[PDB]
Amino acid sequence: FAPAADPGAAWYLLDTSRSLKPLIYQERMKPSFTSMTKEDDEQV
Amino acid sequence: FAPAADPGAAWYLLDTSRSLKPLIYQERMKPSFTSMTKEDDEQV
Amino acid sequence: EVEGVFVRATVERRCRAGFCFDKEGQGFADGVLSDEQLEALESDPLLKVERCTFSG
Amino acid sequence: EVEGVFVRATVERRCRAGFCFDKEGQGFADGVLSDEQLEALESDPLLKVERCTFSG
Amino acid sequence: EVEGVFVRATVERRCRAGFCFDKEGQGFADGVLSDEQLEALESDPLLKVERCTFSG
Amino acid sequence: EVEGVFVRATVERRCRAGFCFDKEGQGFADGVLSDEQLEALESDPLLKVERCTFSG
Amino acid sequence: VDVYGNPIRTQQLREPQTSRLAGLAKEFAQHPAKGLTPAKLARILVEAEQGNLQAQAELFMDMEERDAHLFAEMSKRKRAILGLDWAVEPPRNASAAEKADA
Amino acid sequence: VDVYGNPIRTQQLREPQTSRLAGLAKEFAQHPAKGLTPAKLARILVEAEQGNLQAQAELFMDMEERDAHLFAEMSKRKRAILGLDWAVEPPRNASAAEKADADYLHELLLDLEGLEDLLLDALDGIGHGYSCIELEWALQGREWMPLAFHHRPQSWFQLNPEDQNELRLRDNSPAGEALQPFGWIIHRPRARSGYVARSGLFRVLAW
Amino acid sequence: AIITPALISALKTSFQKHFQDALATAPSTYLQVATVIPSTTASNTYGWLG
Repeated sequence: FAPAADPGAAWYLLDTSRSLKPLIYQERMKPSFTSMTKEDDEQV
Repeated sequence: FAPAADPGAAWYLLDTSRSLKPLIYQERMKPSFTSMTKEDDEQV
Repeated sequence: EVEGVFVRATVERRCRAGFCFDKEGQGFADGVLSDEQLEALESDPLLKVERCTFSG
Repeated sequence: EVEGVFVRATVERRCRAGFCFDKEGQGFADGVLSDEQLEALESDPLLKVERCTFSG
Repeated sequence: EVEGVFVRATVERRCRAGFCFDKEGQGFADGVLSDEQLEALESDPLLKVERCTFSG
Repeated sequence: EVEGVFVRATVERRCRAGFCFDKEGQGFADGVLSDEQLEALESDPLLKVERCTFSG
Repeated sequence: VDVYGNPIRTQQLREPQTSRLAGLAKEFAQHPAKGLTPAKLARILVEAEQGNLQAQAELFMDMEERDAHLFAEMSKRKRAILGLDWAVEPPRNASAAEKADA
Repeated sequence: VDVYGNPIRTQQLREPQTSRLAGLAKEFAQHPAKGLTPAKLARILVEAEQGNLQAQAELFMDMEERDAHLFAEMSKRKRAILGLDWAVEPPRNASAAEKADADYLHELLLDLEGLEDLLLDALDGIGHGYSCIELEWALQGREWMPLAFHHRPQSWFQLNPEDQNELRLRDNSPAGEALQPFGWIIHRPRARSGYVARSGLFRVLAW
Repeated sequence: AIITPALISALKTSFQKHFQDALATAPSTYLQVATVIPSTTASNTYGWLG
């Protein structure tokens, strides 16, 4: 169906990930974007 | 002439106001926005 | 009335005939009818929005 | 030259025949003439503003 | 897929014959041909620019 | 469904032709329509009551 | 109650206020000092005046880290305080109970 | 238990935590100082801020080795501490039992070989921002003893993805491994207020 | 009773938050079958000498 046999104790781990940058939070609060003065009262 | 005789003595007064949000000042004086991008340094 | 059209300069998700294109500016924001389908209609306002009431 | 057009395919307030509309992008910034009426025509860019001088 | 498109009626410098005037042509962020001519033709936009997925 | 009829052959007010007699078991308790007229219709039972839902 | 008179409820003391804001703990500084110009600095300060203290705080942290002279001066100033002996004294002409509390 | 309250189990004290990580002991420093440009240094610092302390630690080691003035200053600063006489004192208005405990601890520290090396290894945290020394626990009958103190390179650790102030071993997993209680002496001097990554003096001295 | 049971409907209702975020994501699993190797650019040219 969807199998995979991998080692875990080796110096390398299969399918290695890459957390290049953290989970930075991007926000649209108030007088920081135009969505809220020259637009509706929208925030993303 | 649209006058309004009012008792203003009962538990409530006529044309009662509803203060939801104060007069928070909104400003656009920084290059942060696209008003200064698309226009000649127009602050709002 | 139409409180907001949510149309100007923005294009939303429109799933029709099995292909969900983006056009016709069908944005809306109200609780009149087809509220459940409002999510599908507003599923992709990819572009910047600029509301303007039609006073419908 | 033209100091500015501020069109973005939107006028500020083009009011004719007793009704005020928003279209035709007739935004100007100059005191050549009709400054008093230029206040009424201008002074209401509801949508975004894009200035592209026509060098007229 | 090609990433790079300009579909906001935006202005770009396209040179026809002895002059460079507003027009929308290639308008892509990827190049494989006409790079030297694209540079003159692909001058980044003057006005609002928004990108889409042509997937052509 | 009518969750209460409040009839029990009670003398419900029916103000018709300037006189408020009791014609039939017009007892009802719901927020469907004519609440303002429901005030006149279901003001004075004047007799013993017992609700038996009609599941309408 | 507190010194300011605000009512004090011991129920809320069991957990930190920021515990229910797990989003904050995952943030990373944006390092606004890199590529900083006088115009950018003026904008940062003006925005901070208006309630956007995040950029100002990050800029101050970068400024502290990237300047050796400023860092040395601030560290010396703070270490001056850190080396002072301290004591707790009772109020003016305090009573026996107040002395015991102190 | 420990000071932090974490449960303490004497079973895990027989073997060092890193014994089951034989991969670490075979690594060699990458020497990131060679061919270093301001852009590379900025990238190294930013990546270290995000939990990649290996490159930062190796760069700091190279910086210490390759600069004679900086090395002399740091050595003088550390030798200042290494020459101070020390004593163990009982708590405020301690009782006879507490005084006896303090006296026994003082006698044990006096007769414990390798104290100076432990202090020197701990003082590395001044420049590196954190120093970890692994403990070897042995039983000479009924009394536990620190057999030896092992200083592990700062390149062997990382930051917890869910906590920027908590260090963890590099065990090939994204989350690393939590530090064993009673298995380490972690020294983290605080010159500046902030997270552990930004707390090193070499971060100030790099430019 | 109330002659306008529809108007009092909002009066007689109540809101309780129990379904709000009454769910969680599946437990983290990439740690077991993957290792993070963070970089600082838009590529990674791995290299080894066999």
